Amino acid sequence: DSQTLVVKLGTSVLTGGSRRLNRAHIVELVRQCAQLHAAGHRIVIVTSGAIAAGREHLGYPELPATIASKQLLAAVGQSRLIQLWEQLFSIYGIHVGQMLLTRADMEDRERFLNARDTLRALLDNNVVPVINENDAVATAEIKVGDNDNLSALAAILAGADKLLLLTDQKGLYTADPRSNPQAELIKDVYGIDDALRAIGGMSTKLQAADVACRAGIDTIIAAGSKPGVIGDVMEGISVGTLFHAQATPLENRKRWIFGAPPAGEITVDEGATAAILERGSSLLPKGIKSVTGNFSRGEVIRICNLEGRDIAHGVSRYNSDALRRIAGHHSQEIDAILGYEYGPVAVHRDDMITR
Amino acid sequence: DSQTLVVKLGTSVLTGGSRRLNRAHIVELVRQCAQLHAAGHRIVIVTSGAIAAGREHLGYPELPATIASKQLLAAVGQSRLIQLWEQLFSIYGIHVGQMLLTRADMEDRERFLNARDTLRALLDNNVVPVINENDAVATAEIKVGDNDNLSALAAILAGADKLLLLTDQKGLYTADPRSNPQAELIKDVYGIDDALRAIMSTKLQAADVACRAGIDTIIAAGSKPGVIGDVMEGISVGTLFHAQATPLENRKRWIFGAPPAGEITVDEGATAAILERGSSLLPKGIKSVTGNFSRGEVIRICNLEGRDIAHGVSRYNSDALRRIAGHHSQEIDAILGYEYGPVAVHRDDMITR
Amino acid sequence: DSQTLVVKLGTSVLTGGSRRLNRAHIVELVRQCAQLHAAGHRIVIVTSGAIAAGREHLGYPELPATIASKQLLAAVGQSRLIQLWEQLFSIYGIHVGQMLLTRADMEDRERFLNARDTLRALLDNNVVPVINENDAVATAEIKVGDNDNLSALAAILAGADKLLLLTDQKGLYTADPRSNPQAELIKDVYGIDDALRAIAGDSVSGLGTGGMSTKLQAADVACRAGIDTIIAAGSKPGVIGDVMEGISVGTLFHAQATPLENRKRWIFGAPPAGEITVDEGATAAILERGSSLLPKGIKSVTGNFSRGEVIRICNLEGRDIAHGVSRYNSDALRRIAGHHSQEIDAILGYEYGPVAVHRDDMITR
Amino acid sequence: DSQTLVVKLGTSVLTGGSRRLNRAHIVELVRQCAQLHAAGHRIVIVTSGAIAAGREHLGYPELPATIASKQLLAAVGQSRLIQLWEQLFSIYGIHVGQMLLTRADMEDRERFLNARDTLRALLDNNVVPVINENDAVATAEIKVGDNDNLSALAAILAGADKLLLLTDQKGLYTADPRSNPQAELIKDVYGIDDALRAIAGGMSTKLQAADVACRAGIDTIIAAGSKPGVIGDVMEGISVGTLFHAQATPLENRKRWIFGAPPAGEITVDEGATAAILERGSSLLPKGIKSVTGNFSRGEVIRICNLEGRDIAHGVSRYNSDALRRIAGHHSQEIDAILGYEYGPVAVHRDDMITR
Ligand SMILES: N[C@@H](CCC(=O)O)C(=O)O
Ligand SMILES: N[C@@H](CCC(=O)O)C(=O)O
Ligand SMILES: N[C@@H](CCC(=O)O)C(=O)O
Ligand SMILES: N[C@@H](CCC(=O)O)C(=O)O
Ligand SMILES: N[C@@H](CCC(=O)O)C(=O)O
Ligand SMILES: N[C@@H](CCC(=O)O)C(=O)O
Ligand SMILES: [Cl-]
Ligand SMILES: [Cl-]
Ligand SMILES: [Cl-]
Ligand SMILES: [Cl-]
Ligand SMILES: [Cl-]
Ligand SMILES: [Cl-]
Ligand SMILES: [Cl-]
Ligand SMILES: [Cl-]
Ligand SMILES: [Cl-]
Ligand SMILES: [Cl-]
Ligand SMILES: [Cl-]
Ligand SMILES: [Mg+2]
Ligand SMILES: [Mg+2]
Ligand SMILES: [Mg+2]
Repeated sequence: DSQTLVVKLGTSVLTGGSRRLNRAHIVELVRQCAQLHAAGHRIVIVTSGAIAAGREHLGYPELPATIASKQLLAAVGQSRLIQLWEQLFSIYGIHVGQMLLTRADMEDRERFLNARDTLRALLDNNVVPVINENDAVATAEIKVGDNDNLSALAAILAGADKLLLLTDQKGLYTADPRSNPQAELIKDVYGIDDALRAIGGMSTKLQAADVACRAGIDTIIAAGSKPGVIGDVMEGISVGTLFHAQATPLENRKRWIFGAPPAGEITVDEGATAAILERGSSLLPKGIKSVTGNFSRGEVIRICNLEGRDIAHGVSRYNSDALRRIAGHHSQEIDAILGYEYGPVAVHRDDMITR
Repeated sequence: DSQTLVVKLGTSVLTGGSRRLNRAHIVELVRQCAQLHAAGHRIVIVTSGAIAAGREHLGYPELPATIASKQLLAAVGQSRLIQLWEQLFSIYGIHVGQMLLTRADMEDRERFLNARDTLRALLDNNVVPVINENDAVATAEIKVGDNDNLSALAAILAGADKLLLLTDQKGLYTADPRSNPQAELIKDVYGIDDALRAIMSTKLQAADVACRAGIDTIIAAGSKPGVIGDVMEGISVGTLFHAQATPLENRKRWIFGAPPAGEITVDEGATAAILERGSSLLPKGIKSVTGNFSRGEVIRICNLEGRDIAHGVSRYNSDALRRIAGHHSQEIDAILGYEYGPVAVHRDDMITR
Repeated sequence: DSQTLVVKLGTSVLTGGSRRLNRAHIVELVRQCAQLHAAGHRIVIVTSGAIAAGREHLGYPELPATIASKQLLAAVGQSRLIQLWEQLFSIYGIHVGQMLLTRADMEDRERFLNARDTLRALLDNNVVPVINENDAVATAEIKVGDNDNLSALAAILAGADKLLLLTDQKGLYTADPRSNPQAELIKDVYGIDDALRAIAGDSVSGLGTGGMSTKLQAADVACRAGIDTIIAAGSKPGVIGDVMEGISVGTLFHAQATPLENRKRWIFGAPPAGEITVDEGATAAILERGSSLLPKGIKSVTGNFSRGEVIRICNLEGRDIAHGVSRYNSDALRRIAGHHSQEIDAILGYEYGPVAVHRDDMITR
Repeated sequence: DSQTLVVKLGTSVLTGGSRRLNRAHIVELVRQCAQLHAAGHRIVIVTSGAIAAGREHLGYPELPATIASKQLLAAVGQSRLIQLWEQLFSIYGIHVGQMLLTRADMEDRERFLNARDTLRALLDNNVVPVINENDAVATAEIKVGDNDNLSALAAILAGADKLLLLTDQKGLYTADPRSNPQAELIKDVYGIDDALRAIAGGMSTKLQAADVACRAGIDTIIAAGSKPGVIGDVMEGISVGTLFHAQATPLENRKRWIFGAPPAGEITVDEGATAAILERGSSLLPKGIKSVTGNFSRGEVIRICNLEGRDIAHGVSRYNSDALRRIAGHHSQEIDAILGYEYGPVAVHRDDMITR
């Protein structure tokens, strides 16, 4: 009966397409969450518009074009956002909790699980988590990039049944509907390639839908201004574009790796790229061609092919220095080379997420 | 003329020694701060009371004794807490920005300088930064542990002239005013020494760190009228820990905030070299290594007693160090097949004590 | 195109039938009003819940059962109420102005016209008036008594096109729903009469609702003044919009074919400044033939009052048959009571026409 | 031990001299009250600045110069004001109740006692009454006129020990201080007389309030709101601005309500009767009545004027207006024969009259 739904709210929806947060639009979406919340459902908000809110409350000032100017706006803005959410949800006697996070908080299993328990604990006590990127205290490197992908990670953390991306249009279209009249809303997508047939605004949404679906979470893109949208999505009623989740989803045991930020990279053979992508094999040091960055065993890493194309992320069995030394060698050689040995495999397939 | 002050406010100050946040108490401090802000000074708040505000708001709910329970109260509580600070400051037409951080945000130079640039940017546009530990989202390993230490780090990050630790008593006394019936208030201190660490424990660490980065730091009572304004004028108001004559190289102040990635046990001969003569650690003297860590990450250095003598940037990864531990420097390349100089931890990337 | 609607929200609507104000319920109704306000319609709120807001805010204290305990709760609770309204309307970018009144504010034409001009001026500047009884500062004598009757008087003062009474039930049935399964909601009413009051009373069981009795008095007042008035369930989705559109949502008490002269609509709002007991024949004249009261038929006079003031006309049984403007002072009515109109000047020395209360300064029933 | 105080704050004090309400200046004074409230004392607030608040909240709109404009601003503003007081007071965990009144609420003994009982009930339950003139709903004829005079009446209603009129200067000076740097402050004042009325014109309403309140036995003070700890110092009786001293033996409680009544009509009175009223404290006989103005009934409060046109007394009329004209100028034995009825010999008894 009861379900867990992550709702992502873009800046356009929160402002109604303006430079000022629109408390009428927001209160109406809050009402819908309370409606479900009271029915025994578990609601997780992922909010944007912090920087937007910062500009407004600071009266739209002139600030240099630097990382730090965005961060100061987020610091001021995130404060104003959370005040808004806590207040509007208090109309319905619902409490909220502020969680700000980045990829850095999902770099170990242990830190991912810490975030999970918190998020669960809130929901277990009828508190609606309000999630946002920690924009005020984060470098570019450790950031998720956007709240679309963040929401897919929050869905993974929350154990969501559905993920709802509310946005400035009805869903995913075949062509751009603004320029082409023959453009048509796509009702259902059965795997992200089934969608990049026809289908720049929509890029990070498809990435989010890919991640969530692979983790077994249905994901829907719809218009926030659509009346009763959040309820109807809970009931499985067609409402925008439904990205149907993967039938046999990727092992929970390694879904946390979606959220990690790579600690370094490894370039790899054609034969090794083939083995990973064609057969889901483990990476052996045989096929390693170069190793970049300084990283320890247990850290997550990127695996690139020789054209610089990112092919997988995974947990590295050896440190960066050692990889360089066993690179190109057979597994039996490892012990002779390093003086130690942690198995025949540089990255194991059970600690790898492909693509 | 214009000065930057960091003001740390602990839960006892904020609650007034009660259980609920005391908005009458807090607004009087906000007022004092606004007074300095309007005179051109640069105020930074370091707030506690997130978890306190969380239980209050939730109605003192029965929860399991677990880290998640402490983090859920903080999640709710920091929301309640930042809302208080924003509202009370708008009375005096002053804005706040919320900065939540842990040691993990000061593990690189890059990340430490990012926070610094954000903090200063706020101050440049007259916004009062309200800083706190990111309790809601943090494992124990990356937590600073306390806002006394956090405020010292905030001071370094903010290029503060003064750090003000407001507390529930007059300051740092000799023995104790309760126990020994004369035990006076220590007006001034010149370097925290072990005889001074014999006698608040966390407040001394924070003072020590602030003083070594060259920041005058004061422990005073939050309920002393006009305390904040006084401290800014340099008026004797409690206990003043004087800043170190020649402060620690700005070049390496970030290391104060990095969480150690692992630990090294070191010779009695190399313990001497590090502390006495300020020398770089050579593998020669390493006895044991702990944890997975890469080159570039900050680590702990322990004497054979198990005592923390230094924090520094490791030149070699953890596996390397175990292989070159207890060898001469020229042995390195033969042992590893690579080399990153003769030194395990350079004194230029090290902090003593 | 644009209309003026007065919405009356009783305590149970505001609380959702609890002892605590229910902001989810209220904000939902603000939303509906903001919608109308954005579309250029002029909305007036008549709010209850002031005393209830007070108990809630003060933690349900034990207080003596006195007039002053109700008034302290009303002071504390009205402060809270007007906050709530203000804050909620601000979500939709709408301003509210507070107006507290009693019948005393409507005892003159002058003070009635003052209350009117202020209400009109708020509306002309797109401010929503939030009207209540001044329960914190009032004796029982100058009070209206209930906000249903206050809302009728508001609708008059605003020049409202419709009056909407939101309540805790669908609103006025043809029979008791529990006693009769075919009992249906009464859709239309063309004038309130005795028979209807009896239906309304037999439809609620127990010590019949003095409380719906007041809603019918409000509806009579409004209807006579040419204002359609509707009783409906506050918790009905879309109700306020549907009422503005003319959609059948509860019970529609139709305005009077030819309404009572605007000229004297303010008399509804005045608190009588004394009474006059009247003949059998003068009762007939007043009620059956819309005649003026002559001193001839006055049997007894009560209280101290002046010419120009409004007073109650009682029939011999004790029933209040009319309210109207007294042409003479009370002391003068005693001296001319029982005498013909040519004797007035010989009796008093002065004169003010032949009539104790004129039919054009009188509201019957 | 535990006294009752009425702090009156004018628009100037609330706005710090500006056209916006200064919440920093106001929270400072709220705090000074809460300190006494916590100490067992009973605090009443009389607040101006409702129209000030309306103009600000409405974004300073151009409105026609009419009474409906002032009233609409007061409706909007009175809502804004009471939020403020409630919110700022809740910082100190103190509740407020809103009381809005006019002279019409003090025209009977009955309505006056009702007010008093409510104001006493609030205070008894530790609630700070925030009082203002009901500007949104009131014709000019029933308004008090200004919050200074209203605060005196609140002081009477609340049964206060001290009345504090916070304003934007040190207190009452020997002359206007903005026009004179040779004008000293006045520390103490023992009864207001016509000579002092001259020396006060805007400060004119503060003397009227002080007068009313002192005759009711309430010490009243004019001090500067900006002055630090001024509220606390006043409660201690520390000299802080100008202290108007309470009448040694104050006007009967039995008839203090007459101060707050709005005159229903007026009576022009003789030269001799003026003397009998003002010098010898007599009851007004019809003998001395010269002319009567307005319609009024018996039991209503009216104004008595001397042959110049000055207000010499306020009092409860025994006969109605149509009658008082008929019996004016005649002896008392003649009343029943003229009117046909009687109500004693006296037009206005001295036990339902307040002089001056
Ligand atoms: N961190 C951004 C979110 C924008 C997005 O990812 O869509 C903000 O709150 O402004
Ligand atoms: N299959 C090998 C590829 C290297 C090769 O083909 O030699 C690997 O897993 O690395
Ligand atoms: N970070 C803690 C305060 C820790 C301390 O008391 O120093 C909090 O927000 O409650
Ligand atoms: N005046 C009452 C409401 C009376 C009624 O609804 O009839 C109140 O505000 O509590
Ligand atoms: N029609 C008369 C009736 C008086 C009488 O019956 O004597 C009146 O209006 O008073
Ligand atoms: N009643 C006025 C104040 C008048 C005065 O200060 O005397 C107001 O609310 O603005
Ligand atoms: Cl699953
Ligand atoms: Cl819905
Ligand atoms: Cl595992
Ligand atoms: Cl605010
Ligand atoms: Cl320096
Ligand atoms: Cl100070
Ligand atoms: Cl009409
Ligand atoms: Cl609707
Ligand atoms: Cl005199
Ligand atoms: Cl007395
Ligand atoms: Cl003080
Ligand atoms: Mg790294
Ligand atoms: Mg690590
Ligand atoms: Mg029945």
